Amino acid sequence: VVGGTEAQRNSWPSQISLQYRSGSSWAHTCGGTLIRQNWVMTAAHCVDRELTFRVVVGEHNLNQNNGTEQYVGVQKIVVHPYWNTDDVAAGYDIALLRLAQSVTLNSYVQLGVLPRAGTILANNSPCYITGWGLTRTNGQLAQTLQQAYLPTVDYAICSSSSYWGSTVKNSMVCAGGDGVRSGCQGDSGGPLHCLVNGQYAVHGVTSFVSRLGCNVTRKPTVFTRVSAYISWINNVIASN
Ligand SMILES: [Ca+2]
Repeated sequence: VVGGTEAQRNSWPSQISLQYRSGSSWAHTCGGTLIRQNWVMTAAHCVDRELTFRVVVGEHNLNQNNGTEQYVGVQKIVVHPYWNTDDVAAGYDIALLRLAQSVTLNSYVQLGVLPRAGTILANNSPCYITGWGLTRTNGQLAQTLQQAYLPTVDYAICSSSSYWGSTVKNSMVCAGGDGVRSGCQGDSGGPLHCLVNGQYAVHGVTSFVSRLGCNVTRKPTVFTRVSAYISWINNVIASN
């Protein structure tokens, strides 16, 4: 997250760290949202590589023991069947991970609230992106979980020529674009939390930013629109 602030430890308990095995250790690669005790929602592009993945829940600082983490292997990966790694702009950037064990819920580990199917947010709706992704274009991952206030940019504006044009689809949510605050590499797969009727819900799965940079004016961060995939998500959980 570029232009973020450090999240409080218990603000975003559905946020997870998706990590891959790297030598004798583990490296953070993506975020995700815990949606069942044994299921994580993340981005399809996070799991294109043939890596060994684990999920960490109750994480805050990637570089220090927080006394709250639970570590669990990934048992099954279900990518949306229309996902094409060659074409992120087509959409379908979503995947569900079945965890090898069910995690224990507490103040640091909670299920993410998902929006009702079909829900679209008004332009300029209040949301936060969260993640341990780069803190500057071509920078380095955060140590502590970061949040940035990224108001939505509706489809009509986001898909206009000076924003993302045809690259953005109605199956996506755009947010931010102020040139200061944004997602960045390593935030992929994580939540966009938006406040609706008093409750934060996870409206986005972080998908892409401009090839030109993370915080680029009129290139808001783009997310898979969770409310477009409720039936798909339910169908996967019910059949697995
Ligand atoms: Ca930690």
